[PDB]
Amino acid sequence: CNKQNGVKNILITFTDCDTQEVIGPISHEQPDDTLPTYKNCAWTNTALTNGYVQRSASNATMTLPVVRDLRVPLAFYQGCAQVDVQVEKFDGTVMTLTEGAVVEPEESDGRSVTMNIVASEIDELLPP
Amino acid sequence: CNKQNGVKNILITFTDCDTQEVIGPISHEQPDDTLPTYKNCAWTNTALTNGYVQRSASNATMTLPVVRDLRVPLAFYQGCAQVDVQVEKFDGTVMTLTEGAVVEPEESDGRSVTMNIVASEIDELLPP
Amino acid sequence: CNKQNGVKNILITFTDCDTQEVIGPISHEQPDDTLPTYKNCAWTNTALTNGYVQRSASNATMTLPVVRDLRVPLAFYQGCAQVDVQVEKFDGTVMTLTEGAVVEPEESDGRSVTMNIVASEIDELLPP
Amino acid sequence: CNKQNGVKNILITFTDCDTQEVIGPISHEQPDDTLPTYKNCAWTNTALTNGYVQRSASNATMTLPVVRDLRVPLAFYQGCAQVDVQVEKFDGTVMTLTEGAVVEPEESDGRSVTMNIVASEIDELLPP
Amino acid sequence: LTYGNRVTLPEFAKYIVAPAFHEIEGRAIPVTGVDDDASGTQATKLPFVLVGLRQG
Amino acid sequence: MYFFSVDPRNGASKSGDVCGSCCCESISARPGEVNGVMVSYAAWSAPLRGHGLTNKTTFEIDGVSVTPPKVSNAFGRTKVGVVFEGTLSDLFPNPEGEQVEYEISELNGPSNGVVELGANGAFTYTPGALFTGVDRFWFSINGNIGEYVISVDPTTSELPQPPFTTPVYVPAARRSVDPRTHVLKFVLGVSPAAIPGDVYRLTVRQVAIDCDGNEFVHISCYDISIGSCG
Amino acid sequence: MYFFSVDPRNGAVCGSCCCESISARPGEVNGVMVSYAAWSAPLRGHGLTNKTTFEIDGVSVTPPKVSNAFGRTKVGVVFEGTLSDLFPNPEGEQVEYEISELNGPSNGVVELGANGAFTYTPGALFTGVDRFWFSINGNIGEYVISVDPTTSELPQPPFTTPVYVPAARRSVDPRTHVLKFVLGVSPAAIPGDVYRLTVRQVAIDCDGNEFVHISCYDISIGSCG
Amino acid sequence: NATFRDASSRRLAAATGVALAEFLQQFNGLAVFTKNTNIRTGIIGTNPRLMLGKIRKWAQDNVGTLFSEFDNINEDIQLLTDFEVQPKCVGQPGIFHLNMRYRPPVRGARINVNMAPALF
Amino acid sequence: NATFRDASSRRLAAATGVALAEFLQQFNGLAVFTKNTNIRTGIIGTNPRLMLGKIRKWAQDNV
Amino acid sequence: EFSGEHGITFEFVSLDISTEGDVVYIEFRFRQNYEWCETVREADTTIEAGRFSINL
Repeated sequence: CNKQNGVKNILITFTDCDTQEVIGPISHEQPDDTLPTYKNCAWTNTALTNGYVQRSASNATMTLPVVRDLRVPLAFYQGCAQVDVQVEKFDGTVMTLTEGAVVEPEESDGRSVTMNIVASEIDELLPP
Repeated sequence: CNKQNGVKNILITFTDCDTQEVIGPISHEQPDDTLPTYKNCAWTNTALTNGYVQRSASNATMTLPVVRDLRVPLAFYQGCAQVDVQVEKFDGTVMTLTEGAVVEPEESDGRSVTMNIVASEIDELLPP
Repeated sequence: CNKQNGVKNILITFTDCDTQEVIGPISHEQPDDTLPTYKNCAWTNTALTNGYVQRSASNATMTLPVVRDLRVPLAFYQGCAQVDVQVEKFDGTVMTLTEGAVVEPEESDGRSVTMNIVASEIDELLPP
Repeated sequence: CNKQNGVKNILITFTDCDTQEVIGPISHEQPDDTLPTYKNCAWTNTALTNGYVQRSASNATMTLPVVRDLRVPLAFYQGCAQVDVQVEKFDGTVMTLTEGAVVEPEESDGRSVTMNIVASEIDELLPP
Repeated sequence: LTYGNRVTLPEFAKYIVAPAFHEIEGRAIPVTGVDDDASGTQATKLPFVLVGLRQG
Repeated sequence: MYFFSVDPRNGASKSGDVCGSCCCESISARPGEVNGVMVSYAAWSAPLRGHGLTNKTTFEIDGVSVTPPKVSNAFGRTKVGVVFEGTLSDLFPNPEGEQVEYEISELNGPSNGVVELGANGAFTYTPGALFTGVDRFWFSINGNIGEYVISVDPTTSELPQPPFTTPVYVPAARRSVDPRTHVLKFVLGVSPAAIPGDVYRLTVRQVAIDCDGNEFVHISCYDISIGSCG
Repeated sequence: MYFFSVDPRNGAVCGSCCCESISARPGEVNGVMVSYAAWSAPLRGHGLTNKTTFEIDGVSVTPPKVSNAFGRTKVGVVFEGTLSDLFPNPEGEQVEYEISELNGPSNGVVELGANGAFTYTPGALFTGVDRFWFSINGNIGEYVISVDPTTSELPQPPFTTPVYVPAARRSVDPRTHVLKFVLGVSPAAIPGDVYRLTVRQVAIDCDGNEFVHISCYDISIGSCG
Repeated sequence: NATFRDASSRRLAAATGVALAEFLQQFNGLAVFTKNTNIRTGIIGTNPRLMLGKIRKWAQDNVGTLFSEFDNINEDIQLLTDFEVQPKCVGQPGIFHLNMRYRPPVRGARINVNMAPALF
Repeated sequence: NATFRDASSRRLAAATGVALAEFLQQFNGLAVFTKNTNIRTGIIGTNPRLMLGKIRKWAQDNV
Repeated sequence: EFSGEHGITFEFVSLDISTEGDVVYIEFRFRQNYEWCETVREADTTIEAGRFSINL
């Protein structure tokens, strides 16, 4: 309603990169109140001395917790399947990401996973 | 019934790597509200630069807290016997792990152990 | 007008999630003048700064006190069975809750229980 | 119908946990009008998000006030003696409990104690 | 007995009062009010017991 | 008994016009039944403050799915008191005479006489003594049902002709209209010769009247579905 | 006593086609009540009439093994008969006969001989019809005897059908719209058989016209209750 | 009448029909009070309003998968008892009328493209 | 009928008989109020209903 | 004894005695709690089964 912050839609598409089979795009639901976090600029900076800075190349990062869908195996969330993700917030913004790769897999219990997606670039759609 | 996140059955089968004796499959009970946690993907990932990733080989991990059964010696839980574990959740999922090995044992008090099991691969069943 | 507030009918259907047996729908009687309390919006809000708000996901809750029926076991009210409840006020309003689950059971003496039911969504009928 | 609420008989059996000597079953008398409380389900629930719920293991509890019997030491009520209790109401219900353990002792005055018994499971006998 | 969870006066007077004291020959009289009449309720020979509802 | 409430012909509609309407109300019928139908014009004639309805209703039976019958019908004649003989084999034009089983179902037998079926498509109808009129009976050749009418004169000359009752019909004069409550009653009789699965359409034209004697016409339709076991 | 309710014909247990269900044990004679109250009460009139019509059809019959036989003896005179030419005993089998005492004669006594012979002594001073039910090696049949009052003869009654409805035992209650009738099951009815009874009841309006209604019930001849 | 155009719509409509048919059968027996609308205490029973509530709840779960959105739920799903509609002379307990509003889930279709090239 | 088919079933029945016997042994030398069950304070007593209760408890435990 | 026989209990409230001439009045005042049961407990409106359906 032009104010309320939060996530509204989450779409995920799995492609297992051995058999080359695609699943989705399947929707998902947030497991708690926390929201996904982002980092779009693929150029991290490092503080030199006297006002300068070293500009190196890095990755577009994204941190996303979701409830595991009981028709997709857990391995596809643990990093054995390339993911294509899309998040849409209430305020109209959308963040799309293609050819993602789950890095640094974290131990999960089977119903709520936290994926650390790394991709070359994330796209916005700044609400009109 | 559907929508109940929790464990229902935990089967463990001990095999001594010294005398080749077998014990089990014995049922166990959760000591608290924490659930066993899982990781199926046997390939860890590392964040390289510019969207790439270094896919290396790794193991399938499992974290399982259980109440020690007063008939099986404590040593069998502290990493002195090969274990075959099998869990079932309430929503139908059942995860099987064979010929695992308890790695990095932790101190215990004699009534509730926390096993960090490592194995080659874990299979899921994905309730219909 | 606004016909006098109060409950007229309470229907409850018990379903055991172990033997898959069904009991009901059995009617019940209010033990006192307190009325069952409801909350339909499945999204809580949290107060941010400057008029904003963080809209996250949540449940639909229900508070219902009823006199135990001397044919249904007491455990079925303390959260050993999935409940399907239906209330109808005097002014025509009827609220339905399906496949709910009793959360955080409280001590009861054996003749008047107070169930804190949680469910995905409650439907309202809004008398004509 | 539903004959008057209230308790009729209370039986208690004490077994010292050191010398394994048994005393009882002795009867007792309510000190006031209040009644014992119960919780049978050995699985508490916790409110997750979006209607789901986490079903963990827990203990069946029972809170019961009685007048101290002047032939049993007060220590046997304060949690120094394993107890087996049975209650029978006017309407025909009976609640039995075996291998109970008085937990969280509360300071008493020597003539009226309130025992918080915890047991693995409490059994009913819903009246005819 | 009627009223499975209750006992109406007559039943009180004939089942609780009567099998008690044998010096009243079953003269446990159920009355409407205990003071409904003092000129009539003082003729039954001594001793005797009345039973009557005060207020519901 | 069927009870229908007519449309009001005023502004909005009624009865599932949500996504339109089959445009005809439905009437399930079973071959042989004779039921009663009531139509309430209270929704349409009450706002027309006047003298309600009149006894000027008119009906129309039209078949949208008939499945023409296999066995044809026949007509017989005889004098009073004298026994009638007849055949039942020339009424079934067939591609084969495989196992033709002439059968007279007792549920729809004669009304004022008795029938003795022969061995091969013959029958003897003995009309009741001291009786003269029309009498029918429904035969069943190899499942296919037809009727035979043997109307009997009192040996004067003859009765002219019975009208060979249709599969579905509305009797001539059994209708009525109550101007006090705006209800029209009429009976619906369906012959036992109706084929399950057929669909007919009955249209009703009913006229009301204002306080001065003028007319307000209204037209409705109903689809009669002939289903066995119903 | 069976109790059924009729559909009030509004298009408002279909089973297989429409017809209802009635279990039945061989030999019993039960009663059925059907309430037309739902169908005839809105048609305010003079209730039902006593013009019901019943019809029995078998959709599963299991043609009988043994056969029946007649008899036309006289009054007071003893009758002799055989029971060997009834069962065709196709495959070589013992012809062991039996006369069940539950379904014996009504005004006489039989004397089962050693080989399918029986001697029927009718009751003295009695003229009429009598039946009994034999069981030739498990399969049940009936034998009917007509004792004649020594003048000339007596007519031939019809061999009773497995499932039947008595001739005149039906009734209608116009004040409550209830039809009462009787269901008779022959002891020769083979378990597993299924018959169909169809009824055509006529109600009447205040002017003397008619309203027809047709229904069925499927009678399942089941053994052991 | 766009609704009955795709075969998908027809198959999904048959699916909803058979699903509702196999679902309603838990209202057999039951006992449905319709005069005092006050079920007693200790007797399995239901009231027409309660039944409508149940039906609505049901139709509010299969939405998106079988139905699509149910614009005005207050009107798309209606349950009228025999006595309600018919002025009470020809009324008989047991008869009910349910009417819903099928709306096939909207699917994808043509995507008109108007790419217009230019330089720089 | 397949209850007492396997010898194991028979042996188990024996093991349960002896256990049930040693259990019931506790119900010796005590009262059994069976008309006005209101077991007085400070007396070792029971009534048929409490017996049935304890029996069902033991049974449901050994399941 | 009666309460033990049927499970019905009363409350004692007060005891007053008072004499007059050659008679002593001993006055107990008891109070009895219960719940009143709906008696109507009649037959149900109908018996459900077969409904109807128009998923136009």
